[PDB]
Amino acid sequence: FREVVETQEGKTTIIEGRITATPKESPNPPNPSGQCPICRWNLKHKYNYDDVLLLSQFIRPHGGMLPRKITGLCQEEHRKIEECVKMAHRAGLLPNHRPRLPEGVVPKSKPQLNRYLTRWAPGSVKPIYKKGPRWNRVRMPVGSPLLRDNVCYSRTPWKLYH
Amino acid sequence: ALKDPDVCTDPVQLTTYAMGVNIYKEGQDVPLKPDAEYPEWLFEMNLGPPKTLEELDPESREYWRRLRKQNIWRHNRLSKNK
Amino acid sequence: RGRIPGRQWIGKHRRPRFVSLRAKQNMIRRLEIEAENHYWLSM
Amino acid sequence: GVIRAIVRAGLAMPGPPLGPVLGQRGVSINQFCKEFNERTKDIKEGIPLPTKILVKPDRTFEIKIGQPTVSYFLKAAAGIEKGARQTGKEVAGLVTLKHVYEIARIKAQDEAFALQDVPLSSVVRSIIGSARSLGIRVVKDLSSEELAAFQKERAIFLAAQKEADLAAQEEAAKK
Amino acid sequence: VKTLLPVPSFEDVSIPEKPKLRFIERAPLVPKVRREPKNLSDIRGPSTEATEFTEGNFAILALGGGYLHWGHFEMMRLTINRSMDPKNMFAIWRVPAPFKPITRKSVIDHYVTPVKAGRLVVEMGGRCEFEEVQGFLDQVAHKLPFAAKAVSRGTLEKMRKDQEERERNNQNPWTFERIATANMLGIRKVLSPYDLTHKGKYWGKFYMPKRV
Amino acid sequence: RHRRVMHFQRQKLMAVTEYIPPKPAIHPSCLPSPPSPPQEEIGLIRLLRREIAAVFQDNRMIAVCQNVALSAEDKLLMRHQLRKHKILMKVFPNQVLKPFLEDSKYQNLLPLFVGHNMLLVSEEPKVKEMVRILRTVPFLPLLGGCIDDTILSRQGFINYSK
Amino acid sequence: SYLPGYVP
Amino acid sequence: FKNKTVLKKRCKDCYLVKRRGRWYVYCKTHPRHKQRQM
Amino acid sequence: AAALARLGLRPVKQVRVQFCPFEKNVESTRTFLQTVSSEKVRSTNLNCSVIADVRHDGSEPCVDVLFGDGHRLIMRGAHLTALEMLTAFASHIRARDAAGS
Ligand code: FES
Ligand SMILES: [Zn+2]
Repeated sequence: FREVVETQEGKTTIIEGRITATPKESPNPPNPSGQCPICRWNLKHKYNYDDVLLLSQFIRPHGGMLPRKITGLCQEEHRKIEECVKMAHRAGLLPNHRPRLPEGVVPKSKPQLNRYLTRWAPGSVKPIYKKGPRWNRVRMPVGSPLLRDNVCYSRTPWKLYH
Repeated sequence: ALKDPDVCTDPVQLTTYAMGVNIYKEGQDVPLKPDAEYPEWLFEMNLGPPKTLEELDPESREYWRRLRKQNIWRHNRLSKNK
Repeated sequence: RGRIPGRQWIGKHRRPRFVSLRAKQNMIRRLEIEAENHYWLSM
Repeated sequence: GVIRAIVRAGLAMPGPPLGPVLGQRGVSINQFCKEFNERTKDIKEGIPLPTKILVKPDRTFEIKIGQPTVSYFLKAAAGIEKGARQTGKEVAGLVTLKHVYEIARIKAQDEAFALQDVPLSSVVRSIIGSARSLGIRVVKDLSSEELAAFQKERAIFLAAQKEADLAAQEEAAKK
Repeated sequence: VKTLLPVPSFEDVSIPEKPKLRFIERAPLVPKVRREPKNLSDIRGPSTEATEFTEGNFAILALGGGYLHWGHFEMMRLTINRSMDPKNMFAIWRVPAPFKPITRKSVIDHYVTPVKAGRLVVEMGGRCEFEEVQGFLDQVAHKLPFAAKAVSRGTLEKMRKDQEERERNNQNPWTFERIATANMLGIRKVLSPYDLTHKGKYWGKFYMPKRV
Repeated sequence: RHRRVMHFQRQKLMAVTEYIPPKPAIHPSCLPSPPSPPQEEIGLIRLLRREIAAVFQDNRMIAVCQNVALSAEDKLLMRHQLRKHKILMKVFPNQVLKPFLEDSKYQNLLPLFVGHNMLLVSEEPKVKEMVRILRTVPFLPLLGGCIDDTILSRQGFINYSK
Repeated sequence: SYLPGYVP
Repeated sequence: FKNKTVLKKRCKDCYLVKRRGRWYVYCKTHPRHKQRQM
Repeated sequence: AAALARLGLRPVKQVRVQFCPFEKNVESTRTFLQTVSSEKVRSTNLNCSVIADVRHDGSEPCVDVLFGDGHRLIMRGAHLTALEMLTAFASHIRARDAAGS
């Protein structure tokens, strides 16, 4: 990739960009006719949020998503990976891609609650005080609708609402 | 109060002399030069309506200036309701 | 909360009913039986 | 900033419309009038001159003077005093290509055409479309025999407009 | 170098002397007995009249049944006349004046115009494109008592082409028409005689475009 | 809208007889899309090529300059001063101008046309008069030029003027 | 060195 | 703010943003353009 | 350009841009010159001068910015895009302006 560094010596600021090692795609894709790296390796409908090995290749060092025109993914699969990365951080599966903390900030101790398949941000969810009748039940969303067409090895389809 | 200067109405004088050409008070009217003294490109211009798109040669600037002008009209009408 | 005015399955405001997955399969199973019945009555 | 407006030659007045315009900028109204009137002294009074005003940060002005408007040239060339209310439907005056060439020969000396250094062919073409706005029709050749007849019939049309114009004023009073 | 395209010309189109929508009387001057049978399904079923363009190119398509009273006519007339250019646009009425009287006791008052699904309510046209009129026509169609949508000659044609396409490529081997006509499973006991022709696309005054 | 409560036997009939769109085995976007059908060249584009060829043929001195975001009053004032020395300011789109140079003698001017560029041309190489006009604005750079079909840089123009 | 039906 | 069912920008400086589970309209130039999804 | 005109080159004293046009690694440097030499940016500070000197020595392009405080800003555009140069340049404006007042 490319790196940017600034060195200040003698009240003079110098900004330079140095090229570092760039990783290379593995040769001989199973499906060279594929348009995006997903179906080139026949990974469509075959990855989940816990597959951090696939997700780590499309994220920045601070956990941010990469642009679609850089990775080369299609719009359909970029959105799926976008949600899988969000659910990976919320499950604590990417501990090395934490947000950058500015100097002079020490995070306080907060209730550590284990979670997974978390569709929404925890801070932006209101409690379900009234479940409602059986025919009008207020369900709790689990997972993501963007992963509905994934490969299911059981006869029962994925239940996205509990 | 302020008005344009009075212009004479004389069929002979207007043909022979152009009043608006002269602007200085001490100056005199400029009589029209004969036909031969005028250049060749003066009597070949389009006096009537502008040429349509079908009458313009595609390999010409005036062909695409008209077409680009029409496309500006289309966007304005579409944006008018907006 | 959740009162249904009048009676459940009769009247104007009735309790909503929904078709399950096996309800569709049972009807399709019946339809295939009758579809084959139309074949043997054609000859 | 730069302010552009049409000012009558030798008839600048301290009041509106250009008065408050310079008042907002803070430039001296009297100084502008004195310079413009004495600089346009040779030019006949009442000639519309598009003027360009340059405003310095210290409220100092350096006026710029250009050629008169084309409509002034066209109306004078055809003898018309007031342009047609509706162009196209009726023809106000009549000008020849010889008149247009003499108009374009001096109109090309203005700042706009001089900076572009376009050929005189383009200047004549743009004036042809300008006469259509005033209702004047461009004819390649014209003689005195028919010029006095068309102008004779134009006056009849002008007299008709006076009756209609006065009728609206009379109707407005009755309201 | 941006790729330019020629624009269509509307010079050959003529504008009527009264482009604006005419005033709609609140009530008919003289009531008249209808010739239709007393058993009336005026808002139920597909429309059998005013289903095609006549003069203009754009119209508001009705996707449901309902009654239009004088208030609805005023809403369309005032909105369309204000929002359109009379020089390049014109509109005509595709529905008759309110004629069916609705008499409700307060403890014949007002007339209404019944409209079936698939009927054009107001048709427009002239020296204009569809995008220009799609703005207010959707605004007007939103205020109608039934499901309405602004359509043009191309959009309406394309919509019917898509419906025909859906029936052909439908992978479901079971259709409402096949089961209803053949009385499979004794389904006619819970169906209606009108359902033999509606083919499951209509339920009361509502139309279902997604039903094949 | 299902206003009336449908009979359950009728409701099941509606659910069973639902439209099922055909699903292809492989998604069309994943397959290699056919090449875009060719179109006819724009008449304006081929008009520029004829106009560009005349510029490189009639005049021998062509000066390549970057059309900086100068004010229109200042940019027109410079154009008039260059007109006093018979120096034109030709500007052509690079998407038509680059392919012309790709098949031409002046094939090494391709890197010079990157961004906003303008061409200064004149029948007679009045280099010395042009440089002094460009010295008024220090932020207007002369990328290069070609005099008598010879490729030269800005330094050569300084040497050519002297 | 990956078959056509290979999946990581 | 103003609870609106259909959020709509009222000028060029308005920008839609998704915060606390609902879409908001923020406008620094015109504070009266602020909207909240209802 | 629009983002930079909001801040203004108040502390900036001298701006110099050098690059080799024939080289194929000066696109970012030229784009930075295009935005800086705009009318909006230069109108904010008439005293701040913009210098563009062309060289054909085959050297990597760089930008030198001199401020009133005396600090110098060096941005080598060989491997820095136009946005990165503008973002780094604009940030130094706020830091120097805060120190000045
Ligand atoms: S194009 Fe095939 S999954 Fe992306
Ligand atoms: Zn706003």
